Amino acid sequence: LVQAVQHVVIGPSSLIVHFNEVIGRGHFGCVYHGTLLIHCAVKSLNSQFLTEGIIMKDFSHPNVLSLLGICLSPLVVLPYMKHGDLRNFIRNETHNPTVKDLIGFGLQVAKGMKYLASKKFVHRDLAARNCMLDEKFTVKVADFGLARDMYDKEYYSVHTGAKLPVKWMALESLQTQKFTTKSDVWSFGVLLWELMTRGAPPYPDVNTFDITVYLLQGRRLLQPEYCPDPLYEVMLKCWHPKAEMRPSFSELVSRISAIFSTFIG
Ligand SMILES: CCN(CC)CCCOC(=O)Nc1cccc(CN2N=C(c3ccc(OC)c(OC)c3)CSC2=O)c1
Repeated sequence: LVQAVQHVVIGPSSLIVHFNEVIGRGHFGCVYHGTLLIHCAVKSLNSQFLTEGIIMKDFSHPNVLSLLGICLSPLVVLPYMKHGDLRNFIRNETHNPTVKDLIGFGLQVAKGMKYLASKKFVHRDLAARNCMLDEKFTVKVADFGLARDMYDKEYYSVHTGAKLPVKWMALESLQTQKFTTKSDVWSFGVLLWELMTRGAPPYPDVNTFDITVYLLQGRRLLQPEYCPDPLYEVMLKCWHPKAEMRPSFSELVSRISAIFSTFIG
């Protein structure tokens, strides 16, 4: 059996978990502050989940959340992310990110997704709520592999039994329930829109499963007030009806780099 957990196991003598310090919550379990013998986040789980998520051990990229290990109700040990999720970060009105900052965040997400696409890995739930910020404000694509969960149940709906983030899903995934790198690209465009609105909910006048017909009618998210025309063009390409006509993440990194660079920090 693929218990490659073996290589990833943190012995019981190497992890102190602080169960009184809940720093997060998912459908599968809580996240606790821990001490790895460094600071860390420790996600509780409550076979197929582990085997399908354990690939993340091989991943290392600055804009992708890494795995520190598994301790054994097994515990997934992840890097501490001081500034929480990206969506809450930008909704905090005590801080005013610049437009350059916000595009910067999307550029970092694009870089993380470029890496994951180059490893032939499909995220399936890319969204601002699922990216995390560390102490240096580096954005990490998260909520995948052993970190995979629903961290905000408002935005997931059932339909097979799966809980689907319908307002981030590509048109073909809404029809077929199948995901691909190119459906991640669709989601990426929605995340960009989230960034430019500082975390407004998409399609707020559309009841969850009325989204499919809305998109079939030839309709899309409207251009945010602070979103520059070239970036809205990127968003619209990301939501092309034909998957293969959507840009690659490599093209997105390049084009968003250019747009980012035209702004004053
Ligand atoms: C008191 C809360 N934080 C300050 C703002 C403490 C900072 C330290 O906490 C961590 O390091 N957490 C940590 C690290 C690695 C992975 C994960 C799991 N996960 N968490 C997600 C998440 C986290 C907080 C949220 O909102 C509260 C939220 O909302 C929709 C979603 C989605 S993406 C992901 O993979 C969590």
